[PDB]
Amino acid sequence: TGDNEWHKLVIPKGSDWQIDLKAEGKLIVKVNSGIVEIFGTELAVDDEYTFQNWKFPIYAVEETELLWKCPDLTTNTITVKPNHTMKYIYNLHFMLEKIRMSNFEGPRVVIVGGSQTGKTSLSRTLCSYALKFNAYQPLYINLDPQQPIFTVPGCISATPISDILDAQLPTWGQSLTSGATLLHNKQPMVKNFGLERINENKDLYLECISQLGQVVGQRLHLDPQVRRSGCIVDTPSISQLDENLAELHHIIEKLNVNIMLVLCSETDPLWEKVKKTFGPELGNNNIFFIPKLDGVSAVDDVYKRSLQRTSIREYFYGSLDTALSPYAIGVDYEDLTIWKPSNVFDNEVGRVELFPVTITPSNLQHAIIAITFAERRADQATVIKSPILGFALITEVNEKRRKLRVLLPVPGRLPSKAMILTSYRYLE
Amino acid sequence: KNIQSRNWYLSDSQWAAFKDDEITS
Ligand SMILES: Nc1ncnc2c1ncn2[C@@H]1O[C@H](COP(=O)(O)OP(=O)(O)OP(=O)(O)O)[C@@H](O)[C@H]1O
Ligand SMILES: [Mg+2]
Repeated sequence: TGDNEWHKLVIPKGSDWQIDLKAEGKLIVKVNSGIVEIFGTELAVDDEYTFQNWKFPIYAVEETELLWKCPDLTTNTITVKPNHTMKYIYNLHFMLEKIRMSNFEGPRVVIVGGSQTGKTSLSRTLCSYALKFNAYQPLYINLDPQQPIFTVPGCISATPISDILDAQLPTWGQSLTSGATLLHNKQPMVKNFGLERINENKDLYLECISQLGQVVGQRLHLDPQVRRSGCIVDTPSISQLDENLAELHHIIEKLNVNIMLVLCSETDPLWEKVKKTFGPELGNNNIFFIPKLDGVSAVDDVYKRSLQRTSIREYFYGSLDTALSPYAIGVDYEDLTIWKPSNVFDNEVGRVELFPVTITPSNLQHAIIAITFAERRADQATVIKSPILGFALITEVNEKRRKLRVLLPVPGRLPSKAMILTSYRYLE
Repeated sequence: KNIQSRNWYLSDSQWAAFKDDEITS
């Protein structure tokens, strides 16, 4: 039960085709008629879209006839289901549009909720919808270092959504390249957290948020288009933050948030907790609740690690329809200056500080490293505050010749800059 | 035969002053 031919499918108005591709599953979709969207991004008719290693809905705004090709699906297996909660997304979107249009500046919204309530899907959809009717450029702010969006994992980020997302990509789209592309790409501001979970170093996590908030403010001050559009701030699971929600307080202050969106039932203890804690600061009129979003499903860590791997590959080499050429170089041990953040595992208590790394295969082989703008000779306090230039991958550490093979996204020389060891590993 | 690559990111000061209309126009 496989097959490599095209198959016709009609999706009813208001239904999702729920797709779940696992690993090496490859799906091609071609729309014949109607309107379908992937997290608010409209598929063009007669154009082929290719998907891989992703779990996502294709939503029918109108009754849609399409053609699909995939050896790992059959007509008797595909899942099509009515979605009853889109109206909540529309109501919220058009309220926000009203603020972008009439208020002195655009709304700055934080989205909060439990594990897999649909915070990131809501964010993506609202960003897509913001482009559609009045050509806004909202800032998408990702505060979940486990979700790779426009960059590699381990980062928080701010990115203006200045043109359509790539409906093919779980990563939403890509950052700028040196050549010609089918879609206009994005220009993100990225801060390196570097660790696998925020509880490995809460202090450093909050440090990154403060650094992002400062440069986000500098952008909004200089950019009237983005300022009028506002910000969509996406957070990690609420269960990952502290009991008293003091991390949310910090996010709200550093990013100048004025609207809060909570994903939960009016009877979840979270609802009253949020009103009691943030109501005196934001005003209860500016705290909204969305019930369960339909279709949203739980993900395991196998699935999260799979999106992370794909995002690392994409950073260096591009995607299926955007082939990029990264650059491999050999360097000596003496050519590299590498630091490592404090963490609970290595240092028992995570602080805002870095320690020097001694070059070993066990330490560095297969590691993603952040490249800063700081001199090699820069002190630790300078390196901590230094903006991120990009990322590199150490594919081989030869102990006997005292040399490394390093992969760069940009062809040319190894940057003469201070670098920071990440917890992420990638084998080609 | 022609090739392209990923770009480095912009510094804080260059990103703050950057206009996405440069990308899209
Ligand atoms: N209508 C739908 N049908 C099928 N799958 C969906 C639908 N909406 C969202 N999903 C999928 O459900 C999964 C969980 O959604 P999402 O990642 O947005 O939740 P989240 O609250 O951000 O999760 P986390 O707490 O892990 O950050 C994702 O894989 C997403 O693509
Ligand atoms: Mg999420």
